[PDB]
Amino acid sequence: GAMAPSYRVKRMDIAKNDEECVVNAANPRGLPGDGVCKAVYKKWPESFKNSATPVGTAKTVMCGTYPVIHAVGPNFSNYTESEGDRELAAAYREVAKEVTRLGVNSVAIPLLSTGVYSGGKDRLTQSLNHLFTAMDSTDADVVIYCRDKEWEKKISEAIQMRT
Ligand SMILES: [Cl-]
Ligand SMILES: [Cl-]
Ligand SMILES: [Cl-]
Repeated sequence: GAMAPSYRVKRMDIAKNDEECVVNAANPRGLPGDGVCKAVYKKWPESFKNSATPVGTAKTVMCGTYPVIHAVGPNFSNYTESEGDRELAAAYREVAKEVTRLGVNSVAIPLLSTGVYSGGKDRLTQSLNHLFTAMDSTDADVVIYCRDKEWEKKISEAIQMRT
């Protein structure tokens, strides 16, 4: 584990992360997709062999020895708010189990269900709160990746408030 487990946020492409493993914001079918998923496909295409997995789950596939944890958040266009909330919390719990199993000291993670699966709603606080609920009991250094300047400030504020 990390000597003093922390949370940090960076505004940049997660395909350029400096962590021991990455979480992909995957679709259930293991397709190249869009947004984070397409960037992950371009950087680690080998990790998409048999990566299909249901909503609310995570499946890790190695690219060389680098682990890519495919985490499938719900598409809020299809789920109700209550069911989508439950599946989003479940996807993050599965990410925590995989990060623990892998023995890594750091992980790069995006906010699941905040892009094209958001159903057109701002889900920063909802998604980040489920990320903290799952990851708080792990000892890996967590680095959250985002692309928007206002989101970077809000995520940074949420991390700092708890310290
Ligand atoms: Cl970048
Ligand atoms: Cl998304
Ligand atoms: Cl963002």
